[PDB]
Amino acid sequence: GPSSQNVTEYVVRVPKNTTKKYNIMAFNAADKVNFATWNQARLERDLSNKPEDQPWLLRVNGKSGRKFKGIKKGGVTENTSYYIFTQCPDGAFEAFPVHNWYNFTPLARHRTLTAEEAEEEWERRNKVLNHFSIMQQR
Amino acid sequence: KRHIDQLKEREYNNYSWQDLVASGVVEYIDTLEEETVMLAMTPDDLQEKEVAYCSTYTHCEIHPSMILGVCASIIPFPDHNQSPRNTYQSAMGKQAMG
Amino acid sequence: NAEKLVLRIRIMNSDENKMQEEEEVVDKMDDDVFLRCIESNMLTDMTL
Amino acid sequence: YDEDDDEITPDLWQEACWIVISSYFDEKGLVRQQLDSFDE
Amino acid sequence: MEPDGTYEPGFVGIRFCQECNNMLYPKEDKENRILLYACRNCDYQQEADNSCIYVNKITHEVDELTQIIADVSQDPTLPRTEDHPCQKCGHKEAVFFQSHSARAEDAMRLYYVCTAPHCGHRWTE
Ligand SMILES: [Zn+2]
Ligand SMILES: [Zn+2]
Repeated sequence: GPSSQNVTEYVVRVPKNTTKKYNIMAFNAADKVNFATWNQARLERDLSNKPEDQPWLLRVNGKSGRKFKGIKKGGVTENTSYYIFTQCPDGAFEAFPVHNWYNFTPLARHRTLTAEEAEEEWERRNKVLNHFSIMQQR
Repeated sequence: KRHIDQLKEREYNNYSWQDLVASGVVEYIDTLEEETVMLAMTPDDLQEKEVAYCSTYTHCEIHPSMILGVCASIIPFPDHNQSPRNTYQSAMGKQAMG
Repeated sequence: NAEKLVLRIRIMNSDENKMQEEEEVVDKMDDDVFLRCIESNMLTDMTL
Repeated sequence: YDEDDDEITPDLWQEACWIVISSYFDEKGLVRQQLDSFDE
Repeated sequence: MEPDGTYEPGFVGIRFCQECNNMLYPKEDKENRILLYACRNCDYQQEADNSCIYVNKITHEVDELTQIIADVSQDPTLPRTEDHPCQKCGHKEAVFFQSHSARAEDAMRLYYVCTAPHCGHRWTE
């Protein structure tokens, strides 16, 4: 096959400017997210920190259809820059700089265990024997 | 042996100990490195294969006397003498007038 | 004389009131944990 | 001499290390380390 | 049923919850008379693959023959043997040793690892 026979050559350019900053959006493979299920998404900087440093908040398929939090990596160009390489209709390659690395992770929906009303106290009494009933009493 | 002649050349011209360090025929060694190295007692005997229980030696001592301190270095053949007497000498050497 | 000495134990659930008789939303004792409490106690406490 | 092929003195003499030893003290010295802590 | 069999059931140390990667916990289905496994933080639950859910008192096996990559063989301070045939490769230079650990091994018996490329085998004689 061509993965074992084809031989090609393409030109590479590195434009000194772009119309938009380029970042990486990383997902855990273990989740195997079907991007087709993403009818829409919202993407906003996280509000716990109340900008460029702000973690991202991703809301897919509505406010609670799907939600992830993205946390910035420590470094991205501390020793080596990261580039995005894209194929163009002319076959030539175009390279784009990676501005930042954000780590995206999945987020459980509504559940809410306060752990402050009496649960901090209840733990002192805990014999490891019950856990469900407090969740109903709320 | 030619490197020794270089050391001899140093008395007049130059051939620094650092160059000997730069020569990399000798290296400076901590105890952590010692745990992994196969240290040799002497160049002569250990290079022998006739009775080579091991020949995986990696490094060798310059001279066993290098273990010794300022005081111990003074008394000859300390090993023919009882060991504490040397410590007493090491203290008493310090006690000597001079 | 067996292939190995094993001893298998059970709790004596005496048929009657030992069956959620008076609720007492406390869970008097879960089984799984109780096998461990006995075993914790079995090894550590008993001097044969 | 140096032909960069063989050691012409496999019996590199024990005393030569003293030439090596004097060269240690000639460069390094003795209490040099105490200065080094202070100097850095 | 005979004093010649063995007990290697292949115990299942853990299974993560697909909803949270947390550990699943045993439980009975007294209604269906079947063992089940559940996560606590979520409603995720799944049947059990075996009746055995616990094991105790350990270490009566040959640990030292395990947990030992043959890469030790690159250490020159570890003695080669003149004893040939890597239980695999028809070549000597087997590396040998005791257990050399905690049980430090009242077993002063030599254990052999060939250092010859293409085997990596750890045995003893
Ligand atoms: Zn779960
Ligand atoms: Zn082998």
